[PDB]
Amino acid sequence: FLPATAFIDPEGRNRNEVERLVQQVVDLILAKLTGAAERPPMPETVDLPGPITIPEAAATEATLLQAIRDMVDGSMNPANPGYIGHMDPMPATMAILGDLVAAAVNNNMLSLEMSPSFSRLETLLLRAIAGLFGLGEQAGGVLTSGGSLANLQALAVARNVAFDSVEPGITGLAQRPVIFASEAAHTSLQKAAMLLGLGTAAVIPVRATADSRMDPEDLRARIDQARGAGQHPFCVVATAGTTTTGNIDPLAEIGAIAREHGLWFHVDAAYGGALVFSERHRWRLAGIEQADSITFNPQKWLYVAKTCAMVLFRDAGVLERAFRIPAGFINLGEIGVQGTRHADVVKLWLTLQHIGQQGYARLIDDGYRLAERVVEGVRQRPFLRLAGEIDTNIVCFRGEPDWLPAERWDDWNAALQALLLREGKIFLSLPVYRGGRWLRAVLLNPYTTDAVIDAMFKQIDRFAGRERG
Amino acid sequence: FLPATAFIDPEGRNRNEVERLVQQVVDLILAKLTGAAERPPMPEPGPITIPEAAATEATLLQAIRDMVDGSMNPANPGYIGHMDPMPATMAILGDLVAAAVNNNMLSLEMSPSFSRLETLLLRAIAGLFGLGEQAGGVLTSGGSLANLQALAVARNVAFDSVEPGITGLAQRPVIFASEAAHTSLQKAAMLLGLGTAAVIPVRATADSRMDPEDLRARIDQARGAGQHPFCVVATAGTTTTGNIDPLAEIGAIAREHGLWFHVDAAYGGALVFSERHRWRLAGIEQADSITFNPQKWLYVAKTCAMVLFRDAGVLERAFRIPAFINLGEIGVQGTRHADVVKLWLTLQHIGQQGYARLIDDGYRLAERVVEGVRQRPFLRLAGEIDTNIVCFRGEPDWLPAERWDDWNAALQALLLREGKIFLSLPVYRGGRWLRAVLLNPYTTDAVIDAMFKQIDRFAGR
Ligand SMILES: [Cl-]
Ligand SMILES: [Cl-]
Ligand SMILES: [Cl-]
Repeated sequence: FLPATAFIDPEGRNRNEVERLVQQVVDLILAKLTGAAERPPMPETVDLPGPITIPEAAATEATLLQAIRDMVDGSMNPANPGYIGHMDPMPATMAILGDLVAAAVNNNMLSLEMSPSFSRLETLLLRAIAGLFGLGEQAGGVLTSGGSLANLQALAVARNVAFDSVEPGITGLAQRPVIFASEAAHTSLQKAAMLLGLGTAAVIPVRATADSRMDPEDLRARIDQARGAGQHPFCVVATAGTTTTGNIDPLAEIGAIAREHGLWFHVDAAYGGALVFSERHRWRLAGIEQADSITFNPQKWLYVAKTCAMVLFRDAGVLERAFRIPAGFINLGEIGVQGTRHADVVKLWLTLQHIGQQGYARLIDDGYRLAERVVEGVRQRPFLRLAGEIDTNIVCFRGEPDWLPAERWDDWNAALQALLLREGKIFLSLPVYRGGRWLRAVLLNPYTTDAVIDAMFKQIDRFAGRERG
Repeated sequence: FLPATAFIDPEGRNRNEVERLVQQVVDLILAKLTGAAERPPMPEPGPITIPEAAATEATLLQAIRDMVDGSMNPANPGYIGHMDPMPATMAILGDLVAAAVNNNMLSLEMSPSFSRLETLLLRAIAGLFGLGEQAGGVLTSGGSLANLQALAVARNVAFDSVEPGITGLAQRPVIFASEAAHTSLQKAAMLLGLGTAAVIPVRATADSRMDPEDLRARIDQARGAGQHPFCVVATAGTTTTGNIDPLAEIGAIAREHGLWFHVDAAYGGALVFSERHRWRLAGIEQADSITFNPQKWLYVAKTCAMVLFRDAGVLERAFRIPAFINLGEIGVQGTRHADVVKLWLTLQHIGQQGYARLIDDGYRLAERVVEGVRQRPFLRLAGEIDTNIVCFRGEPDWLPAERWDDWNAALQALLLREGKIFLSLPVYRGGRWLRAVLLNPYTTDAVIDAMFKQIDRFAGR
């Protein structure tokens, strides 16, 4: 037996039933999103669900709607204006609808024939985005399900170019291939190094400054040291928007050092790459136009529903030469880590069009303005300290109250994070950084106002007043 | 500037405007899907500019219309060529729900309902495969990534490579797989630093099933050639012909030689939902890892795929990098779309009874194609069929063999152009073959009978 609405009949025979079911789900979702501020940024404690059994018989539409209601009510809620803790934003309206459209036609990015109206669009759109990064006329890339895959693919190509490893692999080598990255760079570099057969220890950390920016003098020292240890450097990764503090490495200096030493220059701009849409702020990315490859994630600061990420190459032909396996448009499955892929280009393209470059410029500038308000508040309070200068709309800071022993500060900041969430409905993350627990604000929600930040500080001050501070 | 409906205001202030925009898209999609048979199975640009100023809602709706009209259309009952099905209704709705709450499978904190659900659900599915009480796995964006992760683990267990990597080995690590296995194995071998040449092909039979004798043999030969075997991959539903390797025999050989046993059940894994057909997978229960893709024969909108391990702990031991488990720590991806929502809602809506029905109807339709091919001397089967996939071709005796590829290509083009029936045309055994994948639940006997009528008319000219 099959339920009457298990599939949509292509000759209309269950139209009314399908329309009714779809409408109930759409109405539920619209009620939950237009009323998202009625739910806290994080859900009430879970209740530990028990073993799952796959049912024999079809579930009723009533059961399915209750399931959806429960999954929404139990989910994280970045649409709450007090959600200010992670690089996970509320989705653009056209990103929600773009996924509805993509799931409905259910095409496959594996090949042109399986995605005739999406494949060429993706290739053309990513050439246009590469132009915004200034990479030049040979540039292009592919969409990937997440920035970790984009980093994996960039590093795979860097490895394959340096060691000609597509067919014979790298097991024959007598010196260990190594890459350099900031001590503040993302752990997907180590995951990638493991996957690529380099091992996690192949990612050599470079000292970051007090402002969490890679130190070019230490990069030189580490490169010299690796060669002296008989290692084989092949890539430098600069990070444009570090995860914890949102800082941007000095891309032009790092790139110049990579080029002097013949190393592939990869820029992980997962977060900070969005600045290419801001006339006012994109100078921070100066030097990125010379990258050999760039990772960029519209699912972070371009508000595209997860996942949406890409890897761009200054010479797209490199994917043919040093990636694609042995056998004018190239089937995208041949030149990505994935074969079959969801049509993320639909939500990306609809969202880019709906918001426009000028809309992102507004979002980004307002993000900076809110971050600056947080910085101001932190600076004026002796008991709160910044992790360092900020380069994006992210502020990492913590209490260092001089009336408590330093040994107690982690507990203090943890208790503060919990109180802000439980009583203020304001969510900050609490990363481990420099051996301690720090608070972290990521000012992404378009509906977070100055008043939310003011309310945060009022609660922080009241908490700080408890133990005689 | 930002248009008023760019986001949904969480305090309700743009509700009417957002509702109207969403309803326009929903109405368009419903019209195109309930009228999908009005579009053929396959459809009939210059540079792209990212606009400075927001596009109008008119422009956006026209873009959606054009994208849909220009898309491949597996919902047409004549679409019978690929393992790409029309999606289940709840899978479409499940992705609407997933995108709306926009949670992140990277960590429990960022997906507090969805993470535990995924873990528990994949334990239940591992149960259907008979993998035992330590089994578990992760959802992955596609079966290629599932295969990559299984082979990464296999490599890491054999060579202790998480931290030091695999450079400086005296012997080349190698993987055995059928000559008919999926090319994601070669892509994975390349990514893993093993090289595409590390995938050693094993002979397949006339029915495109791995030959165990050839395997046992290849293993002996590789050790003789200084190579270091560490994994055997059996395929349960090969891509071109849909055949299933003899899993029990392949597995016995892998265990005799201490090799990781991976089963790529991307397509044929769905048989665990059929009491009538799951005997075909006998032996899969002993696998160290399984790849399975609900996005194929369980009708879940792409992507939806998983890798299962008989011992889930192996992911902590031989995958997770040095400092409930946050899922990002034990998958190739970090951040991931919440595929579990579409999977769970679809499984609940259709049920195992529903899939048992869909699967046996696929077999019945495939058997009708098989009978049609047997009755015609000019049409030849590739071999026996194991799943609802039939690969066949014209070998007309009144035509020189060097003209058969063109004859089959012309037939495929004609079936599509005049019949609105889509078969794929793979290269197989160095020639062009037709390939039927009988997945659309609305494909009927009448469609198959119509294809054969058209084939006969083509053959009589
Ligand atoms: Cl300070
Ligand atoms: Cl996805
Ligand atoms: Cl035959």
